[PDB]
Amino acid sequence: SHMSGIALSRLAQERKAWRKDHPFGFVAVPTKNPDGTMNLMNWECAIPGKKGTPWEGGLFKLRMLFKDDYPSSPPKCKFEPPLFHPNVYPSGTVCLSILEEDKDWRPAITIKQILLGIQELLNEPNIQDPAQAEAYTIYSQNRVEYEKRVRAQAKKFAP
Amino acid sequence: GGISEEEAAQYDRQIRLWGLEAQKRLRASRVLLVGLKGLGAEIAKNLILAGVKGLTMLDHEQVTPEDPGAQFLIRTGSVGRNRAEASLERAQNLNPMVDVKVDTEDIEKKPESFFTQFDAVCLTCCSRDVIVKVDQICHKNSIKFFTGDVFGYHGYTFANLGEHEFVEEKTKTMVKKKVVFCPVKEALEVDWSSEKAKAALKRTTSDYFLLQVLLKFRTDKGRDPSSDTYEEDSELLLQIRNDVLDSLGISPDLLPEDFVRYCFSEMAPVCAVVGGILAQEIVKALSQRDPPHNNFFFFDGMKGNGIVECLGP
Amino acid sequence: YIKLKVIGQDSSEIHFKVKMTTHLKKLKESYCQRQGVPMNSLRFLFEGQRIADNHTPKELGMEEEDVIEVYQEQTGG
Amino acid sequence: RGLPRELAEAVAGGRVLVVGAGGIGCELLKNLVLTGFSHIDLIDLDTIDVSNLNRQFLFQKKHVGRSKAQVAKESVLQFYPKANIVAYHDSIMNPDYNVEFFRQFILVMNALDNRAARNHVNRMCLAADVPLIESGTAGYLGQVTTIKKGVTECYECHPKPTQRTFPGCTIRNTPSEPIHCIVWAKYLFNQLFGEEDADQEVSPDRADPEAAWEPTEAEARARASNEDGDIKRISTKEWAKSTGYDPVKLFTKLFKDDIRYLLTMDKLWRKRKPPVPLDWAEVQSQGLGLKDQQVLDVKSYARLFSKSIETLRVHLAEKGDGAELIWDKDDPSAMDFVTSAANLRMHIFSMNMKSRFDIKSMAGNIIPAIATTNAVIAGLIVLEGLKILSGKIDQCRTIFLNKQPNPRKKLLVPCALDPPNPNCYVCASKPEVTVRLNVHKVTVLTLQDKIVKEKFAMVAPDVQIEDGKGTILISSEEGETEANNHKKLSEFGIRNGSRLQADDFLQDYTLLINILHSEDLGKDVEFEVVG
Ligand SMILES: Nc1ncnc2c1ncn2[C@@H]1O[C@H](COP(=O)(O)O)[C@@H](O)[C@H]1O
Ligand SMILES: [Zn+2]
Repeated sequence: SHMSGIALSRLAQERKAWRKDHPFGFVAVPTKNPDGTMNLMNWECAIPGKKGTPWEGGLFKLRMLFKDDYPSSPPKCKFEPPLFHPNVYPSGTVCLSILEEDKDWRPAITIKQILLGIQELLNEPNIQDPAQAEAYTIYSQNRVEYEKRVRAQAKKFAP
Repeated sequence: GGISEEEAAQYDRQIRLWGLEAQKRLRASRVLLVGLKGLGAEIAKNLILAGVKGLTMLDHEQVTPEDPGAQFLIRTGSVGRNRAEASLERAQNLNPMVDVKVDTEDIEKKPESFFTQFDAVCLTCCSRDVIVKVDQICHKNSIKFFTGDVFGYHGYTFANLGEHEFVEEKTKTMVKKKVVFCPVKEALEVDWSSEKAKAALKRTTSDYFLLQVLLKFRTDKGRDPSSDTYEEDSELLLQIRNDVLDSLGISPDLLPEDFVRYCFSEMAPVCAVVGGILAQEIVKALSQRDPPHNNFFFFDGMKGNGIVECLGP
Repeated sequence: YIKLKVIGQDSSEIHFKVKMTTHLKKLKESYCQRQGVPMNSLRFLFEGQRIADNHTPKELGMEEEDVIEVYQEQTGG
Repeated sequence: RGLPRELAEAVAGGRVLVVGAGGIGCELLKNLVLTGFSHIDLIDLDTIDVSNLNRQFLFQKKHVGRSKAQVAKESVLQFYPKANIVAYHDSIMNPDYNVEFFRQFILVMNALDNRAARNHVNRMCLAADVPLIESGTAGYLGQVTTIKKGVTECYECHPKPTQRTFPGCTIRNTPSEPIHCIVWAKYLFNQLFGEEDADQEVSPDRADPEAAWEPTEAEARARASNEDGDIKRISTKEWAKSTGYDPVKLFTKLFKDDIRYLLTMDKLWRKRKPPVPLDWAEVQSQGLGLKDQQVLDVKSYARLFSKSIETLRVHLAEKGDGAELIWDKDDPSAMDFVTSAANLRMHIFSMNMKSRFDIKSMAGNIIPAIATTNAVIAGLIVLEGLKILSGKIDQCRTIFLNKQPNPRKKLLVPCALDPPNPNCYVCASKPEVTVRLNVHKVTVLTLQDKIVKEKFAMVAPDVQIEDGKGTILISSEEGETEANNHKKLSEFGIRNGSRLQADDFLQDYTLLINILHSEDLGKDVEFEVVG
C-alpha cells in the first residue's frame, strides 16, 4: 500500500478532476479502509451499460488497483464480480490494449479515458485476443445466445 | 565441479556475476600482499572475501602510536605488535576457506624463489626502488604485479600483467584477447620529448606527476608526508615538484601549487575506493576474465575522477 | 544525416542515424525502446554535459561518427 | 586525522543515519567509523543469510539468523569500542521514524536495494530538510548522488519504475518469453497456496476435474448445462484443497486441461505456435557446472513438481490455522515448485527449459554483487558526506562507476548536480504551518471545522494523512467521510510528528500541517498554532 509521492499526487489530482466533471452514470470513488478512511490506491468503480446496446440498464462494478509505479504503469482493473465477456478473464481481470504499458498505455491518459475505454470494449469486443474461451466460443459460434446471456447479465446487475 | 555446496551457497552472488569457471580460477590462486596499512587492509579484505586460495600478508613494521586508533583489522590495544600478526585473526575470520598466512620478514631480504609460489604480487607503501626490483622479479618469473598507494584525497593503481590473455563477453560470446603491459621502469620514465609525447602530456592527467613527486619524496625522506610536519613537508614537496618536473623538461605549472593540501595522511574513503579498484583488477587478472584496465589508474577524491592511463609504451 | 554512436556502461555499442535539425528526444526514446528500459532511468550526456530533450546536434556541434555516453541508475546493493 | 579541525568537530559532534546494513551498508559503516564519526544510527529489517557473506564482512557464518543491525554494531564495536552505534531491527517505512526522528540527523545515507524504501527515505529527508546521499550498486556498476531540498534534484524529480509489470493476458494466455512462464509459476504458487488475489489467478476457473475439450462442437449442450457465470466458476484453489493437493490431478489440470482450454481460442493461435498439452502418463512412460545449473528433462521436472506439491501440502497442513504460504526464493520447496512449473510451461509453449540457477536468478530478481563495488561506492558516499558537512555542497557531484573506462579515459564519471524540477510535486515548496494540540482529546470534526475550515480559511477542504499509503481522513464530499467525524485523531494513527496534507477545491490551495502532541494546553483552547 506504500505508494510513491508522484503516484499519490497524481491520484489526488485525478480524484479532483473526476469529482469536478465526470460522465453521467459512471462512478469512480476510492475504496474505504477498515479503519474508516479512504484509500487512494484502491478505487471502487462502476460502469453503466451503453444505451441501445444489450448491456444497457446494468451497472457493472469494477475495481481499480494502482501500484507505486503509477502513472508509469497502468492500473490493474477487474470486474467484481467477474462478468461474461470474451475479453474478461474468468478471474475478473479485463484485458485491454490501453491497460498495458507495452501495447497502448501512456502515462498521460486519465482514469476517465480508461473507464470510457472499458465501457467501449464492453459494448463491442475484439476477437483477435480473447480471454475467456467460453464467452469467445459462444460469441464466435452463434451471436444470438451471446446477446441473450449479455441481456440476462445486464438485468442481473441492474441497480 | 570441485566447488562444494557451502562454497556455492556463500559465493552465489559473485558466481552469478563472473561465472563458476572464473570462481574456480580464483580458488586456485595465491596472492602476496605487502604493507598491511589501510589500503593493504582494504585489499586483503576484498581478496579474502573474493575467495582466493590463499593470501600471504607481509609487513615488517609494528603498530605505532601515530597510527589511527581504529584500523578495521588490528584490535585496540595492539600497539607494538606486528601489523600482519595483528590483522591475521580478523583477516582469517573474514573467510574460513581462505588460507591467510603472515610473513614478518622485510620485502627487500626476500629471495627470488620466495615470489615463485604466488601468481599475483601486490605492493603497498613501498619505495620506488623496491617497486622496480619486485616488478622485475615478477616479470622474470611470469607473475602478475600490482602496486598502489593512497595519499590524502589522491590514490593510484599500477598493474604489470606482462602478456595477458583473457576472455571478454562479445557485444553481439566468449572471445579471446591479448594485451601487453610494460614494466615500472618504463611507465615511470616515459619520455616527453616527442610530438606524440607532447600531445599525450596535454591529454595526461596531472596525478601522474603528483605520483612521481610523492615517490621522490618517499625515496628522499624515507617516509610518506605527515600532518604533524605540514609546513616542512609542504616546502619539501614544492621543491621536489619543481626539481622533478624540471628534470623531465616539463613546466611545473601544470601541477597546481595547492596540491600540497590534498596529499597528506591516509583517508578511509580513499583507501576503500582505491583498494576496491585494485582488488577488482587483481581478481580480473587472476580469473583471466574481462579486460584489465591499462597499466595506471588515478583517483582524485576532491574532484571525484577515476582516470585510467596507459603510459610506458 | 549524421551517424551517432551510443555506448552504455557495459560498452554496448549501438549505432544511430539522426538528422541535423531534429531534436535528440527522438534518439532517447528510440534507445529506451530498443534497450527495454524507460528513458527516465537512463541519462545521456555529451562530453560530460547532460543532453536535454530540446537539444539538437547543431547546438552541441556533433560530427560524423560521434560517441554518446548513457548511464543507467542502479537499484540494488 | 587528516581532516581540518572544523570538519573534525563537525563529524565528531554530528549524528548520522545509515539505512540498510547490507554489503554497501557494512562498508559505509566501517568507513564512517574509521573517518571519525561517533554517533551513527543503523536500521535494517533483514537477517544474515549465507549468501550475504560474499559482500558483507561484518557478518560471519556464526551470525546466520541474527539481526543485521545488531551484529553489525557488535562487529564495529570489536575494533572500535568508542563508537556510539544505535541499531534498529525494523523497517524504515515504520511510522515510528517520522520527521521528528529524521530531524536529529545532520546527514542521512541510503544503503537500500529497493525503490520503495528509497522513495520513502527521500520523502522523509525532504520533509525534515536533512541532506541525503543516495547510492546504488548492481554488479560492476554503481553511482552516488546527493539530494538536498531546494538545491538539487530529489529521487522523484525523474521518476523510475519500482518493478516490471506484465500484461494480464500475456502471462496466462500467450507467453512468449521464459520470464513469462516464471512469473506464471510464481502466481500459480500464490494462487494454490498463498492469500487471495484475483491478479495472481493464472489458472482459469471452471468445472475442474473432468477433462473436457471441443466446446465449439458441444456448445449447445454446454450452454444448456451452464448459466451466465458458468456455475459460479468453481475456484481452482478450493478444488485443489478439496482433492487433497494430489500431484497427478493438479498436473493434469494445469498442464493438460488448461492448455486444451487455451487451444479452444483458435483466433489468437493463428500467428503464433499453439501450445502442446502434456499428459502425465505419457510423460512418465516416455522414459559440468553446479548441480543447480543443469537442465533436466520434462520427466524429471514433472517428478520435481509432484515432490514439491507434496512437500508444500505437508507444510500447509502443519501450519497453524491453515495460514497461507508466502513464496520465498530461499525456500527449497517453493523454489522447486516454481522451477518445475516454469520449466513445464516453457516446454508446453515450445521454449528452452531453464536450469534452477536461472529460474532463481529471474524469479527472485537476484542482483549480482561483489565486495569491491560496494567498497568503492561506500568510499564515494563518505567522501560526498565529508564535502556536505564542510559547506562544500556546490562541489558535490553525481559520480558513476563504470566497468570499463569511457572514451574519455574515466573509470569514475562525476556529473554536476541538476537543479530541482519545478514541476516535481514532491520537492516543491508548500506552506508548512504547524499546530500543537491534544491528539487523544480532539475529534476529526474539530480538526476539519475549528482549525482548518476557519483557522486556515478553507471553504471545502479535504485532508489526507501523508503516511505514504495515500489515506485521506476528511473528504470534501458531503456524504463520504462523515462516519468518522466523532472519532478521535489518535484512532487513525495520528501522533506527535505526524503530518497531514490539506487541499481545497474552491480555494485551489494546499497546506501542510504538522501535529505536535501536548497534554498541557489549558481548558480555554484545544489547539494552538506554532509560529
Ligand atoms: N525499508 C527497507 N526496505 C528494504 N530493505 C531494507 C530496508 N531497510 C533496510 N534494508 C536492508 O538494506 C539492505 C540493502 O540490500 P543490499 O544492498 O543488497 O544488502 C538489505 O540488507 C535490506 O534488508
Ligand atoms: Zn523533486
